[PDB]
Amino acid sequence: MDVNPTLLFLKVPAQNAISTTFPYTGDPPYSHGTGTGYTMDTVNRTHQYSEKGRWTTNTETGAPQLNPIDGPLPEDNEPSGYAQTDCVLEAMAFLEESHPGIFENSCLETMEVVQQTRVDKLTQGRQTYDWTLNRNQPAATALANTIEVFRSNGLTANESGRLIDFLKDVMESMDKEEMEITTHFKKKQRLNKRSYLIRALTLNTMTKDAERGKLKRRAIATPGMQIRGFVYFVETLARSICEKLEQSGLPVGGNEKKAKLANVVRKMMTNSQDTELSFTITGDNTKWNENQNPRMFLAMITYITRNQPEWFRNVLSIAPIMFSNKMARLGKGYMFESKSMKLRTQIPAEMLASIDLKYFNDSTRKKIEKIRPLLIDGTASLSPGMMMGMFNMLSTVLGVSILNLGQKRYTKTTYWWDGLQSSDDFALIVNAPNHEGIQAGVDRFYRTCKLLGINMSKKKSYINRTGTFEFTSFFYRYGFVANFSMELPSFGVSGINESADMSIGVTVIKNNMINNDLGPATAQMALQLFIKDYRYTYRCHRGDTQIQTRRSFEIKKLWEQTRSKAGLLVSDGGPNLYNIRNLHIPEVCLKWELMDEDYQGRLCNPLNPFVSHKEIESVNNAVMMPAHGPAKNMEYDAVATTHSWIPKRNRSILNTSQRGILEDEQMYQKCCNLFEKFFPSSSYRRPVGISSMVEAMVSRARIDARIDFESGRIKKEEFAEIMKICSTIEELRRQ
Amino acid sequence: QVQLQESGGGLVQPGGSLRLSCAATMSWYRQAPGKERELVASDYAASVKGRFTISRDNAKNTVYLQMNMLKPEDTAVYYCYVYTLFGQGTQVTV
Amino acid sequence: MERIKELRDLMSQSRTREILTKTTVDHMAIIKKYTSGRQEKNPALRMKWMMAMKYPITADKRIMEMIPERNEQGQTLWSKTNDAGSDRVMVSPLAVTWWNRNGPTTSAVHYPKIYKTYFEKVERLKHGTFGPVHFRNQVKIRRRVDINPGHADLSAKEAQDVIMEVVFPNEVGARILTSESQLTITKEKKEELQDCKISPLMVAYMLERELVRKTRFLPVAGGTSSVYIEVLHLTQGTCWEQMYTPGGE
Amino acid sequence: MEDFVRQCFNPMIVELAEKAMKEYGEDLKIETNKFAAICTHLEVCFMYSDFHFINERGESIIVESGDPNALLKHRFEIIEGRDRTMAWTVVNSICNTTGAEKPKFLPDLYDYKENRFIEIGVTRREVHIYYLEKANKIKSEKTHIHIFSFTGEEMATKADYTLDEESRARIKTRLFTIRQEMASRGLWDSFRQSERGEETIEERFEITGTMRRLADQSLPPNFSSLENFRAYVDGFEPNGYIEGKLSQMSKEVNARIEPFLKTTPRPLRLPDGPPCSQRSKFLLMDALKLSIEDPSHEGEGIPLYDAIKCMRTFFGWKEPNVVKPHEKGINPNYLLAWKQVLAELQDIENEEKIPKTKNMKKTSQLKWALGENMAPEKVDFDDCKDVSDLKQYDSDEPELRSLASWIQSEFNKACELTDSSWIELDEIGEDVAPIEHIASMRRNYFTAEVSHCRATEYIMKGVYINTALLNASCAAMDDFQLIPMISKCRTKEGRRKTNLYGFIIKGRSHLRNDTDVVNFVSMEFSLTDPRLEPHKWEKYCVLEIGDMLLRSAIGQVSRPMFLYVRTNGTSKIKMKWGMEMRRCLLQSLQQIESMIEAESSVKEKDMTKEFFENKSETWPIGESPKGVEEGSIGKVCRTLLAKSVFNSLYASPQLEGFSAESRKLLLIVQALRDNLEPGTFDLGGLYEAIEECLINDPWVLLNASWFNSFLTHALR
RNA sequence: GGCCUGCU
RNA sequence: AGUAGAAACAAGGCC
Repeated sequence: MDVNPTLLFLKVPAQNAISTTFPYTGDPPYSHGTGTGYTMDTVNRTHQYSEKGRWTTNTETGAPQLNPIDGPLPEDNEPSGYAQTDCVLEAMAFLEESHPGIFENSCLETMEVVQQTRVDKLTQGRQTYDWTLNRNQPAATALANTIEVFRSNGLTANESGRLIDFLKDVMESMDKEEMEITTHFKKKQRLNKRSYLIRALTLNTMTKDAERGKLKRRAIATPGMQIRGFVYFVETLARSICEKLEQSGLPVGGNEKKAKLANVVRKMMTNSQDTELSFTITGDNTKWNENQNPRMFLAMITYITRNQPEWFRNVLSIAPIMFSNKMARLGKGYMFESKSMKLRTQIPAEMLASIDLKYFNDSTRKKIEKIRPLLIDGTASLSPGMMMGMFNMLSTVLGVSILNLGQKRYTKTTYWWDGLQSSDDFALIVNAPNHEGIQAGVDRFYRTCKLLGINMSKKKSYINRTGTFEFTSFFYRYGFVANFSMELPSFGVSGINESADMSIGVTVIKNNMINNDLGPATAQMALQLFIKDYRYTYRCHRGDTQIQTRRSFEIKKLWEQTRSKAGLLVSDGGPNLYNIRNLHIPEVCLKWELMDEDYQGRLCNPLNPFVSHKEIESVNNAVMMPAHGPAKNMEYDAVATTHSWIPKRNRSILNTSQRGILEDEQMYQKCCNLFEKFFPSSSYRRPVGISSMVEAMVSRARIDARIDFESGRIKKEEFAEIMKICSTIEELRRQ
Repeated sequence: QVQLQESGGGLVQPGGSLRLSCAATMSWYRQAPGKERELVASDYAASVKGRFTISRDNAKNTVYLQMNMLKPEDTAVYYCYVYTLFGQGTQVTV
Repeated sequence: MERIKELRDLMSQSRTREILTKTTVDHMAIIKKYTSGRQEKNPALRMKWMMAMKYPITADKRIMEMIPERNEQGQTLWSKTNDAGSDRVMVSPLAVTWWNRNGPTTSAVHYPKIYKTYFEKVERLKHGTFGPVHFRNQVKIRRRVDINPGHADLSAKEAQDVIMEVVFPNEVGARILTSESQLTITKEKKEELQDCKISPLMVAYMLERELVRKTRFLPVAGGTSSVYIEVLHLTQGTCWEQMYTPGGE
Repeated sequence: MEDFVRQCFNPMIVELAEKAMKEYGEDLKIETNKFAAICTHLEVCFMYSDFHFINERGESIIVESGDPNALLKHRFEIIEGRDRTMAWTVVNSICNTTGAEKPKFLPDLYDYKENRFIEIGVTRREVHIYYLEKANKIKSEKTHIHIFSFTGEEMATKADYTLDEESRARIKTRLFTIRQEMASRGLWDSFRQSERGEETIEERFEITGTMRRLADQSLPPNFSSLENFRAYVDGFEPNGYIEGKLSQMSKEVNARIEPFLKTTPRPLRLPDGPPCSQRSKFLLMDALKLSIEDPSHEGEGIPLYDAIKCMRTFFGWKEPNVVKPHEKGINPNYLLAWKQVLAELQDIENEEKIPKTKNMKKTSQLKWALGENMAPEKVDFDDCKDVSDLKQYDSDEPELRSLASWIQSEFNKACELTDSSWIELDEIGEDVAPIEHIASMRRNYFTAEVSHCRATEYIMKGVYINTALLNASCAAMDDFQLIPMISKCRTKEGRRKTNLYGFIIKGRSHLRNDTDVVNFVSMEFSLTDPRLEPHKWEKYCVLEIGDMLLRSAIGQVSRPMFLYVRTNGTSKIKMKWGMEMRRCLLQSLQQIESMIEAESSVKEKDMTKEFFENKSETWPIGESPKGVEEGSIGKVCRTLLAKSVFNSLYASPQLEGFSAESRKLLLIVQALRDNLEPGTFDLGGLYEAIEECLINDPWVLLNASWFNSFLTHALR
């Protein structure tokens, strides 16, 4: 007899055992080298899906741009980006009519937010493409570098501390004859108008790793800092709009998505009488981002912001204006090998414009030949369409408009449709009195989608009777069925620290028990395995064992020293008291009454040199990138113990010409620590104002010395010493 | 910052001459009984043109006023000024 | 005394003097987050990879003057080589366990008073009474429920001023809290935590967690109470219901 | 008017007033009288505060110039002259230290004698109105208020004047100096009334310059300016434009539904080529175990001593010789490496105490076997351009290979029971709730079912091997290291036992990226002759190292005993994911527990015990030539565990792609079997998407064969 | 041969 | 050789 697990589906329905079809117990695919090939392929594919448009050359950037809008209507089922302006404007108008007051309200709240938003909001972001160094750097670092360059060039309106003023300075920089940047190898280099325009309109391309569910790798993009404020405002407007649309599912979580899917299916099927047939289409959109033209987003926003202050319209329109002229950096480059001479070489992507094509294979040779005409200063113009879901929410708005355009008031026919859209994925429930009606409805829905630059993937889509469908790895079969294979990768040690890892693991087990219908015995097994892996990872074994490690000696002496050994934490080699009933309690508090007072005091000592807290945002928040989803943050319950240390940093900056960044880091951190000691609320509430550091610090020294004498340790001798030391630092700052 | 010392006032006959000095724009003003303080000369009132001549030595910070063809109408307390700082005032009686 | 003294020492050197002079208060946050350290994409892989090194964690410089450089057999506990972009020094994990067996001891009696939420959870569970398990299909319907069982009927911003006035009374600014509920909360949490020396930031964070109301969407069947939702994993399942009554009731 | 503040006032005050001007964001060129008025207010604040000191008594000491001493206390300490944030900082600090009441508006000074605030304001109008005006602005105030006015008069409540009168003569002399100096200037046409409390501003975000031209190039094809396009949009109204283009659009743009029937789906085509080879990092079906029967636990013990003791338990060693060559390497190197390992093992046996971890010598043998100094040296392009052989890295579709029957048998025997327990679980909090007791009983049942399973043994082998390899790579980056493959089990009798499959030599492991490869050489004992399925051992070199005698009724077999030696490699990501193989247990048993719960939701009672003991119900878990064979729930547990283990062992992008694109077709087939009239828009596209994932991986090809068999058995 | 780094 | 698979590893750089 030959064993075959798949035959199990002959008795258990597919959805009731779908977890077996998710090989999420092995290493996910990773990219190894350059992503330049993928970037070039994506650029060429985006440009050839809109080949029948019209070509122009921008007078500012001098780059060739392709406009397919209002182009010839498609005559085949292949992907097409020839969106029609009038059709999309009409779709938005019908969306407004079905939801009166949506645009005006959303614009009002967006106007409030834009005129009260601060610059620091831009620091709350992941890697961004700093143009000062032409590389990806943390959002805060890139923002600081750009602000420094602007201030050095004379653009100091951002000193007002307002994001709108920062954007005003950004736009004013576009009209400058010559800017100056700094490079280390420090050298001051001058950038002319066109070079700075291209550096501000460019995107950095990388390869996406840890992407499960496809054989081929893809490319993703990261924009600069000049354009992120406009993107933030536009996405704020789009989120405020989608929050008023029940057909959208992008700005919500997973459980809300499931609830809305259940509600829509029940509404569609229940209202349908015996005569009407119902069919569900589990649709995926092929080349979703490559076929969405930024000009159409400009049209949608300018229709949304009608009868609004002109400044609001301008600030919200700046973003799509820059995306329509966006450029993409090709990537890291290409690495060649010569086996005859036994050597390797790494050529940067910027040489692709001039480098001969003898080194490249046929596929890459043709890709380079096709993309060369669009190469301007080492970057390729990508006007026709978006690169990687930067305007997720606006795309969801367009999809929701398409979904609502079939409310049976615009169809003008017996058939009708509804459903749920989340960018690149949708479920469409279509009802009609007969199979011919369903066919006509789906055909018209597809045709209308093709008029908006949205394509339906026929290969990854199928239609059945309502009651069974899929949506973003959520399988609905007369009710959503748990999978538990999507969350399997999150059952190990997170990698934050000991206490954080313990709390995160127990909380993940608890949550997957609540949401993903994890069984009790399975949860107990998960707890046991997690504890085993945790002890084997942090070298913290039970203590009563003879497992020799680098940490087994101190742990054993602590074990023999303690009297009530049941109170020792698993991190210190103690027994595990966790169970299904204790999954919502931190380890420290669960073992508090069992700890010896000496060990308890040594553990939770504020003066410990290991605990370090930076800001209110990073107290008990851990960023865990979930499998098959975007990066997410979790609140984990933990007590600040000596085990809450933060791990070592990379330390490879020491071998790079960018070595002075570490000295600047140290000096900035010293100044920030001094300010915090002067202003204790610096971390919890970020200080605001327009004065400089030393003014506030010296003046508060004055006052605090005064009052702490009026009652406290200070003495006249010390108070006068502080006053004249303040005068000394004053005259020092003078010179 | 500046202190002003006047000299050379006193009693003179109609048609006579008198020379004021001030040790420190700089100028001379006068105030007659029951009248407002009027400008005389700075370094010229229409009343004193061609009759009174002012001069300034910057080396010694001194502003001389030469008054010729004096009349009863020129009877006043004369004050030196510096740009505003004032001297104590010196009587001129014609 | 000290604080202004390292201030003067910083201003002595030209670079830090320039940083202090030209940098305005508003930019405080930016430069504080200014770092070359990228946020890790795969934390688990490197935590499993770094812990195999010697000196894998980081600690303040003060550790060099509280913990000896080596233990009884000579296993090194800390190194004097500083981190990449900080004055902290890289140290071995043993320096943690050492601190828990011979490090300085204090009076942790006030931690229960600080971490009110967690200890209240423990007390509620310790006095709970279980019941029979009933096996029947559960119709889990998704609903919006409040998870925090100690929220004082305050929002984030609404309680943020209360938290500042409780911890940072001088940086409150214009705000003087009007609602009398906030008055009593301030009085109680002021007299209760009058000398607690854990940290201002952690105290503020835990006060925010305790007082601020927070809500999330979850699949529930029955219950719906704040105390009954924290144990939702233990009382409700796919085909079984476990009757439970927390210690509070 | 600004010429006055150019002339008279000192710098300090003028820049203080200029920063106060910047504070609230209004411009100085439009209205300057406010600047002069508030700078005079600030000046009176200074001149009133300074020159006034106190000593330990009350009765302020007044000195025209502060002498060098600790006695420099200031009688009145200023509030204004600071930012709003700091003004409120001082207010709150004074309130919290003085125990006084917090005012709602900005004071100007604080004093000790009377322990309270002073709000100085000198207005153009007479005092006896401005005083009570600001008084009714401030609610129930105990802070004393004192104001002057240009005429020279002073006033205050309580008839209180807080310090010397010569200072106030100073104030009013300053005041009339101001007055009869504007007399020379002439400003009272507006000085009395120049500020009326104007607060208004319009936000301006103007597109101009280059950024405007970009806006003119981001419009539809037939538009010339953003102004015109916005006007058109504002004037646009729906007039049935979607219908017109829908009618005009070609009818070939359709989404016709192709019915999906029993005869529609065709079997997935498998690639053809040379048979598929073995890819695992260790032997799974052909492993052999040398044991000692020690009482130590899994992690307890020292590796090298245990390995040597286990190997000494076997007698019959022969001089090794080549049996099956690598066919691409230098087998004599493998032979010499094996003999070197034996020699150095003896060398450890001789000395005093077995080292916890041993380093081996870097001979040419393992230099070749571990691929040392073979990475091409990195150079610059400008120095290597004329080399004809210089080209890209080989980037093409992997070699095509057809499925072989060995993977099927390997999976078959990976789901079979064993004579040992390969899982020793940790401790948990004592169960207190009845649901916890049910969970514990279920868990005990599953552990009894799966512990005696080859899948669990493979899990432990992989976890231990990858953990040791990762730790050695991170610790001994430079020097080659010896690691014996160890796994500890427990017999039926209950006696604990150790097992030594072989050895692993780890090489240079300077791993920077998650994809960087660490090469090692693995040696494993076995009895399976490699002359029967050679195509499965394409990358192995197999020697003959001894003879084994296992008790059998046919005299005694005296079988040969071979050594499978190969060069393999891994990476940080692969090591990390292989050291988390225990979650296969989770996956499998979660699936089984979901089955049990779903069935128990029907009958209102827990159904675990009868499922595991009666074994009445069975699921299709394989096909025999007679037909489909069904097994008890325990066999399903073992089968799913083996499937998860093989997923973790043979993981690859092919597996992910095939899994997704075959789950799609499985859902379609399930819809067909449920009588839900399934339909497809392009089924050929889906088939081509599935078939492109099957290239050379044995596991994915076996999964595809299983899928074809399931289709054949289904659709009936 | 000596020393530096391992997400920069 | 080996790992791996649309491009890489099989140490890097600095003296």
